[PDB]
Amino acid sequence: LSQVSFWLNRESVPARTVFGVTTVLTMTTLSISARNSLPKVAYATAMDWFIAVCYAFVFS
Amino acid sequence: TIDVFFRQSWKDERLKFKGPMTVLRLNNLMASKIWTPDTFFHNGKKSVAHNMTMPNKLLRITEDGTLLYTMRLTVRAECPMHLEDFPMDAHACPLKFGSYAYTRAEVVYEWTREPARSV
Amino acid sequence: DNTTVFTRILDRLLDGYDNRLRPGLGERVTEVKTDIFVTSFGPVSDHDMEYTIDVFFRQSWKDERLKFKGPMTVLRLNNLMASKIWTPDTFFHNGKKSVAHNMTMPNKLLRITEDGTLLYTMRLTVRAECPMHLEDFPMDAHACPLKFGSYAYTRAEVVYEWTREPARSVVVAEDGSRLNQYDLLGQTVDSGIVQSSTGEYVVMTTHFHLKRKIGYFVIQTYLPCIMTVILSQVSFWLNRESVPARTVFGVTTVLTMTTLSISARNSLPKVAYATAMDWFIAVCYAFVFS
Amino acid sequence: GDVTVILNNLLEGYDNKLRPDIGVKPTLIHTDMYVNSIGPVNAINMEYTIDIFFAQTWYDRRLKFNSTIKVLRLNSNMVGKIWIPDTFFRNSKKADAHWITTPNRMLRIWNDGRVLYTLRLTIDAECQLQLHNFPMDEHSCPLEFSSYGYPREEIVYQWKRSSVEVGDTRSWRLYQFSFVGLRNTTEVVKTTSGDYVVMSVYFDLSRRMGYFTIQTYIPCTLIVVLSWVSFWINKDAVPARTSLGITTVLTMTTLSTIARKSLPKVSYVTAMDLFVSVCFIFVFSALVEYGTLHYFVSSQPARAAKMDSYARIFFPTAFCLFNLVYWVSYLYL
Amino acid sequence: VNMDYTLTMYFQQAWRDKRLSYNVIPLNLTLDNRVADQLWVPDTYFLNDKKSFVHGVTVKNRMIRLHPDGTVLYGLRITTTAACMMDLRRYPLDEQNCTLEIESYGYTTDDIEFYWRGDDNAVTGVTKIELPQFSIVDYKLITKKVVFSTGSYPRLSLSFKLKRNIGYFILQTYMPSILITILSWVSFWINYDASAARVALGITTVLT
Amino acid sequence: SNMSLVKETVDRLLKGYDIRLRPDFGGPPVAVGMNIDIASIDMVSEVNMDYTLTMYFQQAWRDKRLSYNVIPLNLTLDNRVADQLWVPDTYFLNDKKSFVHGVTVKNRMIRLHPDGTVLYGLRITTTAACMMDLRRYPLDEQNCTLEIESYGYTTDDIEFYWRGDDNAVTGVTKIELPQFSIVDYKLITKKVVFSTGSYPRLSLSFKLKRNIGYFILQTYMPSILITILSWVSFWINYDASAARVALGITTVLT
Amino acid sequence: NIVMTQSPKSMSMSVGERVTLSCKASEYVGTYVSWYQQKPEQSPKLLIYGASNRYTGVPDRFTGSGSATDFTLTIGSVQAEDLADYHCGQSYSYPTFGAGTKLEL
Ligand SMILES: *[C@@H]1O[C@H](CO)[C@@H](O[C@@H]2O[C@H](CO)[C@@H](O[C@@H]3O[C@H](CO[C@H]4O[C@H](CO[C@H]5O[C@H](CO)[C@@H](O)[C@H](O)[C@@H]5O[C@H]5O[C@H](CO)[C@@H](O)[C@H](O)[C@@H]5O)[C@@H](O)[C@H](O[C@H]5O[C@H](CO)[C@@H](O)[C@H](O)[C@@H]5O)[C@@H]4O)[C@@H](O)[C@H](O[C@H]4O[C@H](CO)[C@@H](O)[C@H](O)[C@@H]4O[C@H]4O[C@H](CO)[C@@H](O)[C@H](O)[C@@H]4O[C@H]4O[C@H](CO)[C@@H](O)[C@H](O)[C@@H]4O)[C@@H]3O)[C@H](O)[C@H]2NC(C)=O)[C@H](O)[C@H]1NC(C)=O
Ligand SMILES: *[C@@H]1O[C@H](CO)[C@@H](O[C@@H]2O[C@H](CO)[C@@H](O[C@@H]3O[C@H](CO)[C@@H](O)[C@H](O)[C@@H]3O)[C@H](O)[C@H]2NC(C)=O)[C@H](O)[C@H]1NC(C)=O
Ligand SMILES: *[C@@H]1O[C@H](CO)[C@@H](O[C@@H]2O[C@H](CO)[C@@H](O[C@@H]3O[C@H](CO)[C@@H](O)[C@H](O)[C@@H]3O)[C@H](O)[C@H]2NC(C)=O)[C@H](O)[C@H]1NC(C)=O
Ligand SMILES: *[C@@H]1O[C@H](CO)[C@@H](O[C@@H]2O[C@H](CO)[C@@H](O[C@@H]3O[C@H](CO)[C@@H](O)[C@H](O)[C@@H]3O)[C@H](O)[C@H]2NC(C)=O)[C@H](O)[C@H]1NC(C)=O
Ligand SMILES: *[C@@H]1O[C@H](CO)[C@@H](O[C@@H]2O[C@H](CO)[C@@H](O)[C@H](O)[C@H]2NC(C)=O)[C@H](O)[C@H]1NC(C)=O
Ligand SMILES: *[C@@H]1O[C@H](CO)[C@@H](O)[C@H](O)[C@H]1NC(C)=O
Ligand SMILES: *[C@@H]1O[C@H](CO)[C@@H](O)[C@H](O)[C@H]1NC(C)=O
Repeated sequence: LSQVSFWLNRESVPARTVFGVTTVLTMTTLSISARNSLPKVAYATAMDWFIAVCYAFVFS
Repeated sequence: TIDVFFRQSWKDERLKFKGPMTVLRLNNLMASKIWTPDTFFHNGKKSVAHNMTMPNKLLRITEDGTLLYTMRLTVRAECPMHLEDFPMDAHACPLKFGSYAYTRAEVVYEWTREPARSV
Repeated sequence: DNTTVFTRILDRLLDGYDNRLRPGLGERVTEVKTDIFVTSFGPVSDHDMEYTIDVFFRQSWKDERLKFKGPMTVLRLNNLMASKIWTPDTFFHNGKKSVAHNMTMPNKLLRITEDGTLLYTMRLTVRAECPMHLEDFPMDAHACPLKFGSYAYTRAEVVYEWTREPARSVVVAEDGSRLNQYDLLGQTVDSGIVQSSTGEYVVMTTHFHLKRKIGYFVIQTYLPCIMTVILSQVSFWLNRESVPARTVFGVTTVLTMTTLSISARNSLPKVAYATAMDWFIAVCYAFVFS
Repeated sequence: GDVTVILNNLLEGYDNKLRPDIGVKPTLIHTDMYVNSIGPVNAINMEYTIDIFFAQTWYDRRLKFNSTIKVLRLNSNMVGKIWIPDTFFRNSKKADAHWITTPNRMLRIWNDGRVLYTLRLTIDAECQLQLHNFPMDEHSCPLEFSSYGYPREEIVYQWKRSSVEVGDTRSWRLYQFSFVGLRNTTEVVKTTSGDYVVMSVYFDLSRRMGYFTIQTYIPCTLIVVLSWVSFWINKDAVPARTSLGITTVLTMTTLSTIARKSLPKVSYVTAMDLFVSVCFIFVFSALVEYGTLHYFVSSQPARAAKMDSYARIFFPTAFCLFNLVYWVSYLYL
Repeated sequence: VNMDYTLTMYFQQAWRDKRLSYNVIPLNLTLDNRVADQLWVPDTYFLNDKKSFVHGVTVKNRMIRLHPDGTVLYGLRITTTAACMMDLRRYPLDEQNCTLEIESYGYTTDDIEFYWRGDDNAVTGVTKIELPQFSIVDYKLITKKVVFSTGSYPRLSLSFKLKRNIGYFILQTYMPSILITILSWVSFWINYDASAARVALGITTVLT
Repeated sequence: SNMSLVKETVDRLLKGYDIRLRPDFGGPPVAVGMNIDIASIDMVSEVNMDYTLTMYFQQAWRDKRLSYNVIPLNLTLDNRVADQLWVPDTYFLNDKKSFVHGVTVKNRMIRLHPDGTVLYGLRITTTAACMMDLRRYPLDEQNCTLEIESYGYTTDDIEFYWRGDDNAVTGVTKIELPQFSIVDYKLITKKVVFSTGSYPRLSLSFKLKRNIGYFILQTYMPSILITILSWVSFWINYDASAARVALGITTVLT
Repeated sequence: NIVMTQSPKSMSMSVGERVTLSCKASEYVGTYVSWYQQKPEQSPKLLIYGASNRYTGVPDRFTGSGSATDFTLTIGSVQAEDLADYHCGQSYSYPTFGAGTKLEL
């Protein structure tokens, strides 16, 4: 849904802005809800790396 | 959590008899008037022994002294986990049980069948 | 030696006493007079369909095997003496997990009058059941019952009765109300006779009439629903050449209504009918969609 | 055989209500421990679980026999027939021994009366964590025990040289913390009944910062740079920048709610909610900056044109300076 | 979430003890519930229970009742939190089936014999259970002899079949999703020149 | 020796002792003096309307049967002898769950004196229920107590009083609460009247005052800042219909 | 005070037919209304205690029907000696009796 924001034309700014912001918010809440299931451990799991990479993709 | 039928069997020479029956399938209250080993679980946190409707124990005194003493337990043990492959990880949850107050020179434990067929 | 003469009295009193046979085993029917003093009506849980209560269960019978003549009329004995005489085994037909407080010593009371009349009082928390019909939620009224009878003693052996007038038996303390959401209206006692697979027993029923308070549900559901509907109908006063604003109005009001319809339903147990608050939420959702 | 005779002779004329030397001198008790695992230190209740093997050894001149056997090794079947000191833990919210399968106890009565009594305990001890410097905080929170009814004149405790011995320190449930050391301590306290000998074992726990980082410090700064992104979007697109600002504020307050919900209700200002409040202030500043920019565009455009490029440099610099100051001040403290 | 179900029952057993036989008085004796600590009572246990208790208010809720021919009745008021392993591949349109296995612990099949008393009127009060979500469709009584490494022990099974009601889910999760999709369809009647309105519609719809 | 003397004294005291009879079973009431050493008030819940406190509850009465003169020292017996002596039937009226801690033994003290004075202490953890008035949340002051009453014995059989009347309750100023602050505490001695008689009663009443810092920082500040962000919509020109509506709507949602 | 309206005030029935008397309270009286038979120059004798429970020595033709407020008493096939006054009286509160029904032939 975030990478979809590239096929919209360059004149429609609010649409692409909404895409970007809502995808970043969804990634934040997904990271939180994924860390909630596990014990409060002090290292990084595999799911954490996947969510970090997806966050990097939406932010990029 | 794990629900087990913990069976033990030692040989008591002070419990030899000679009667019509061979094996005395006694009540669970006879187990408190004889010696029964104090096997404790090295990592169990809060284990309960069920009391529905009567104490879930068993005692069969064979004629040659060979006892048999089973309990029905619900052991809540600790399983240390390394969640570095979450959620594609594999664990080995242990269950260590040994004797309390009785060293090796006194009470030694052993599986009753081939160790692959005991648990 | 006053403790000595009273010890001699109590020893002569339990000489040949069998605490396994009720008074008048084959020659009469026992008459246990009951009384209740609710010190606190606990919070009525809607999800578990239960309600907590804290009572002073008083019972009194007449045991001719405990007649004594001495310097005192009544014997206000300890709570452990009541374990050496016969005491009726009353149980609450609709209790879930009730406890009989034993802090610090066991909370009990035994008074042996000189003519054999016993008084046996317990202090106990009963977590009883109260099935509710929630079709008028949150404007409903309930009657939470408290049934209690005998175990193992049929109608031919032990019969229960209220000691004072049935209206003046179940008393409630003045400050004894922990009801945050409900509002206790009054008690209503009754006696009946049930038939089980073992025999025919006597059951003492007591209803507590409750009436829910709408104060919380107003401010938490009806206020946001009405505010959302108004916010949505504001969209008509905007100009027709403003599409993003009106679209935002509509979609945000719909999202709010959805979140509210999901959250408000979470409180009640998973019943299979539609309450009143659900009808209100459905109509508000229809208005926003319209 | 003859051990039954010995055990019967030890309990003939024995009163288990009177401590050894009831009217002579205090009873010296040597206490040892073995900390298996220190459970999760939950800050909400200010408590922490510990599992120990409490061993007490004292001298009893009444359990003194003379036979070929040197030591008597017994289970918990003879604990309720001899004297056992009433040691209780003064800071335990709820604690209990273990009973599966048979009561976990050990009793060893040597030849000269020396008794050793060992039991297994699982204590939910209490220690009020000073939740400042969170989450870069260190605690040292104790486990205190003493006799209940016997004052200093009757029962005196005494640590051994190698009394307390931790386990492997690897299979413990210390997730957010890290064991760094311990220390034993003995003092005398005053109570309404008398003077008591109170022993303590202090465990030093250091909160390792590996989880709260990825939980609040990463999402907050990423939300802040999300807000900064608006400084590059053209000033004509109003709805885009307003949506950016206000939705960033909404996500910021939600994340602040979560971060503060982590630890219990405390009336002071920690180091984490300080961070989230500074981030909230930064997003507020970005939004009001765009507001003033749009208002000044109608009056004088060059003012806002210069304001944009000024903010582009002033915002990240101020954020980096604040981060440096905050991290230095709260790490080296 | 725990795959269990809590049920409160009046569990009664009736055997024939020849030693408790009296032929002097003609009445069916009913003793206090404390005499059960001096008789023999079968070592019955529920195999799939997790936490259970005999209610202890105002006394320990049990009934002992002799008969002039030796027959003994022994009732308890139990509240078992039995285990109900569910197959949720069709939730909430599923019919569950969880049992209550009643087995004797100590005594082999050559030492005790379990049998329902009546064999169809043994379990009563099932058609009067009114659940807020489920609905008892059928119940069955089974009698087996399970085999463990120590012998062959008797076992009784009381098995229900609970059908889940779908009204609450139609109210809570099906209707909001359906109306959210209906709302998403509005995005086509808006003119294709509007670039923020249709995106707002689609994004709000995905988020809901 | 001294141990044999102590043993014979205790065997004399416990022989010919009836637990069912309080001291002076016909004469005057027994006087039971209460001391309390509060260790901590653990949690104060506004949702369950109760709080949990752990105390060293101690009582002191005078049992004329446990009097000795051969030895001058104060005997401290094992806590298992409290099943052979008489101890008053004191109960807390507003408790919900309570328990004497049982590690490593049952945490109770039972100490006799040479003049008969018996001292019986416990370590209780009571979850007292105290209903709150939240009409001024969180700028409110709760006043909720712990009531101690005798169950079996009426006021002509027992008399309760605090020992010292101001030092009977200790450890209050040392209690630290994460949210509240103990303003003061009162000790009340009175009588209640039930359908069976008039019973003694004591009350230890705390007046907790709730702190405001956490609430301001958590839910007052965001409200004001969202209100100001809503005001920001006034500087935006009336021509932009997608910006002011977005601002107002998102502030409402926040 | 719970008032009990007993109906009918005066009724006459021949021998051999089922007769029904009614007694309606004001407030709630749950199965706590007794029925007494007062023959002339005689004291009332309890017929139906509780709500529907024959006293020891009462024929099987008297039977009651209970509720929360309204109660009935049916005498199937009255005899010649069943002619008396019939008073209902509640006891859920302080007892208040009804006006009674004269039975004639
Ligand atoms: C308010 O009411 C409350 C509810 O009633 C009440 O709580 C009760 O408190 C009492 C007093 O403490 C408890 O009674 C004691 O419990 C001790 C251990 O308690 C643990 O276990 C019980 C369950 O008890 C079973 O398990 C133990 C250990 O195996 C057995 O010893 C018991 O006999 C019993 O075993 C039967 O049941 C088993 C199934 O569970 C079967 O498997 C077994 O075969 C038996 O059939 C639990 O309920 C406890 O939990 C509670 O307490 C913990 C404490 O931390 C709480 O945290 C928790 O929340 C619960 O509240 C706990 O887990 C028993 O050891 C003890 O028995 C000894 O002491 C008494 C009194 O002195 C003696 O009379 C008795 O004879 C025992 O002495 C013998 O054994 C000791 C062993 O140390 C010997 O040293 C001693 O010399 C003596 O040996 C002699 O006899 C032996 C045979 O007995 C023989 O082998 C020897 O050779 C020798 O001849 C006592 O039972 C009671 O359990 C509590 N119940 C509950 C429900 O909580 C509360 O106190 C009240 N409050 C007030 C203020 O009044
Ligand atoms: C688990 O279930 C067993 C079996 O029902 C319970 O054993 C019973 O425990 C009670 C309480 O101690 C015993 O009563 C005692 O009897 C002695 C006389 O021997 C009396 O002196 C005591 O005052 C007390 O009344 C009872 O005898 C015993 N059952 C048998 C067959 O001996 C056990 O308590 C249960 N455990 C739990 C934790 O509920
Ligand atoms: C719920 O599940 C249980 C078990 O999963 C079902 O019980 C099963 O019922 C069938 C039909 O009665 C049993 O088959 C039987 O085999 C014996 C063999 O002799 C035969 O005599 C019977 O006539 C019958 O054919 C089956 O054994 C039994 N399961 C087990 C493990 O014994 C039950 O039907 C399900 N439904 C309900 C409503 O309980
Ligand atoms: C918290 O609330 C409780 C109860 O609402 C307050 O207890 C009340 O305290 C007053 C002041 O002592 C008592 O009045 C007194 O009555 C005696 C009667 O002899 C009189 O001599 C005194 O001069 C005074 O008038 C009142 O009875 C008492 N009420 C109850 C139910 O115990 C308490 O003061 C409040 N505040 C605190 C900080 O606890
Ligand atoms: C535990 O306690 C013992 C005794 O109190 C401590 O042992 C002492 O150690 C110091 C050096 O640290 C020596 O100078 C003393 O001679 C020791 N005392 C005895 C009686 O041997 C021990 O250090 C403590 N453990 C700690 C503090 O970790
Ligand atoms: C005892 O019970 C049996 C069957 O339940 C019954 O037939 C018998 O009449 C009872 N005894 C008496 C004296 O009623
Ligand atoms: C016993 O306690 C009293 C009370 O303070 C004290 O005066 C006395 O000295 C104590 N006895 C001994 C032997 O210390």
